Amino acid sequence: VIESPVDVVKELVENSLDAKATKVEVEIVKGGKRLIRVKDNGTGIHPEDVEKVVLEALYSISSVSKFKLRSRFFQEKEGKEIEVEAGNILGTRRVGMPVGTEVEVRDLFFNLPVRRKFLKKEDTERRKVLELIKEYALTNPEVEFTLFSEGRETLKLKKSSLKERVEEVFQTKTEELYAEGITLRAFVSRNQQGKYYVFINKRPIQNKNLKEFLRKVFGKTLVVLYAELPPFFLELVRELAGKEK
Ligand SMILES: Nc1ncnc2c1ncn2[C@@H]1O[C@H](COP(=O)(O)OP(=O)(O)CP(=O)(O)O)[C@@H](O)[C@H]1O
Ligand SMILES: [Mg+2]
Repeated sequence: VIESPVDVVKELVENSLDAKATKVEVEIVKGGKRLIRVKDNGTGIHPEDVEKVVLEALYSISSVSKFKLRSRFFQEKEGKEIEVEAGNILGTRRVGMPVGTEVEVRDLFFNLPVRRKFLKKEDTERRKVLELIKEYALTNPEVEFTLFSEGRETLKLKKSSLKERVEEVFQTKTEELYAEGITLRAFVSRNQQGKYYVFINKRPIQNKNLKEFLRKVFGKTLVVLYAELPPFFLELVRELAGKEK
């Protein structure tokens, strides 16, 4: 589950979206090797449940870091903070905060020196996190996402339509394409540096068989393909590639 800082971000941002956050703020320092912080405005965790959820994903994260989670439940005036180091609860505290949850993961794998030493360079880890937040942004257009890395605001995306969200992410104008129990919706831009993104139902799909086929029927083309299927095609993708101008 947790091999590097991007895995941590993934789990925290999933938790935020699970909690109906409309704003998710991510901050990384030293590529996430020093700090990973994820803050959301979702419904929070009741004080009675804060100690439980550390012990699943949070337990596995808290076991390999210096870990704080603070949360204010939508029904409570104050929040509660739990502090954990390598699985060992150091204590809890009442904290003033906004409704929502904020998790801080520091010194990832400090207890596992070889694993820390073999982590990729800061800039490599940074890009993985950037790509992951883009991925989440592309399927959550109603959600605001911000990314700070080494104190710079690297990504800021406000709530918008889906087409507006695509164009903000890829910094380009797209044409929207649609086809047909299968439904396909794609945003393409033809000049670019080819990039081929595939989402099936709501999830990002990395398959090499589909990508190279998108490169085949579409152009250096940006293709962002949202596919919906029943609990399980390529000729419909070829049909889709025939609608542009
Ligand atoms: N940002 C957040 N907002 C609200 N609740 C949160 C939260 N982060 C964690 N939680 C609560 O903590 C619980 C445990 O989170 P954790 O990620 O460890 O397990 P999970 O229930 O999400 C299953 P998994 O992550 O393995 O799919 C969640 O079920 C949720 O109740
Ligand atoms: Mg989770």
